[PDB]
Amino acid sequence: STPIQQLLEHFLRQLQRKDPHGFFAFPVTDAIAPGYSMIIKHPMDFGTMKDKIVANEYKSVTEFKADFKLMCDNAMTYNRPDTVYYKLAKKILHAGFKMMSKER
Amino acid sequence: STPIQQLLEHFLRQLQRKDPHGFFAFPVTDAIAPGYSMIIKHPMDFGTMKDKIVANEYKSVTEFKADFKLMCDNAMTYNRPDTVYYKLAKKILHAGFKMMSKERL
Ligand SMILES: CCC(=O)c1cc(-c2cc(OC)c(Cn3ccnc3)c(OC)c2)c2ccccn12
Ligand SMILES: CCC(=O)c1cc(-c2cc(OC)c(Cn3ccnc3)c(OC)c2)c2ccccn12
Repeated sequence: STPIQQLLEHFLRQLQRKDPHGFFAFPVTDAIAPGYSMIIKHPMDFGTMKDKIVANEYKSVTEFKADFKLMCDNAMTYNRPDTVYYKLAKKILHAGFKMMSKER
Repeated sequence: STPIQQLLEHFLRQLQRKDPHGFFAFPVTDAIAPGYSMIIKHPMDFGTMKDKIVANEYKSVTEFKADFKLMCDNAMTYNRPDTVYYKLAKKILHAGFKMMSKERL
């Protein structure tokens, strides 16, 4: 129940609110996205990021952002620009970096 | 705030709870589903069904079911069986038939 665990849970909820349909909520499977596990080797989702917040695995804000950036980068690498998953990733990426940089 | 509006809102919430990702929450567009407007001429969603519940446009349970059936049928007509949207429609269909069968008491 640390001061960082407070801060990252606050950050996560605010980002999860930008994903109302829950595309970033758990891992993408090959059933719904063919070839995903071959193309993306470092998968990331909000679900996984929450499990790391409970298990206290984030030592800094930057470690949280790193995963956040990875999730969005995976989306913008696997999906074409015309897709909803891509566009959502790009918005959410930009919004997330403004939401948790140079603040107090 | 009628006795039918109570009943249909209860029905709607129970079905909407089976669609956590909200694929049935507003109209499908051709941007996300190519050729949808050519294949499906009578689109229906939970959003539209909620607007009709507020504006009291459902005179009976059967009028509600009719739309419910249309939404699910559109899904099972446009999408292939192996897709997420199909399987979700088929579950939601079956759940509605049990929820609103001839035994409503
Ligand atoms: C953002 C991750 C992404 O690229 C993504 C997410 C989804 C995605 C994720 C989902 O749950 C996390 C779901 C919801 N889902 C998954 C299994 N059953 C429902 C989904 O439904 C169409 C699409 C998806 C689908 C095809 C191609 C890419 N994606
Ligand atoms: C169930 C209706 C259906 O068949 C359906 C719904 C969706 C669908 C609907 C959505 O919003 C109501 C959404 C959510 N969305 C779309 C644009 N911004 C969010 C979605 O996620 C990709 C898929 C879809 C997509 C491709 C092919 C069929 N469908």
